[PDB]
Amino acid sequence: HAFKPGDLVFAKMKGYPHWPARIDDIKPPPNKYPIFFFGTHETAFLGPKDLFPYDKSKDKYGKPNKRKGFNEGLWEIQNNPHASY
Repeated sequence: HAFKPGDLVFAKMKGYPHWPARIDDIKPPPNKYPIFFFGTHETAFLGPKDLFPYDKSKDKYGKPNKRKGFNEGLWEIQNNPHASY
């Protein structure tokens, strides 16, 4: 299926590691989605090339690291992904 509000992902941006995030509701640029980043609580627009479904990718990307907000972000995605941070 296509990405929908509430889908959980690792979202990739230049110079950050694959980051726990979710697809929010709202207008983005075409073919792009509003991404909410767990832990930092920042938003950005990203296309599906940069969006890795959480469940399939967690073994690979769901590891602690020292980037700021990151480990807090792993707790949110796993324990309360739909809350209103």
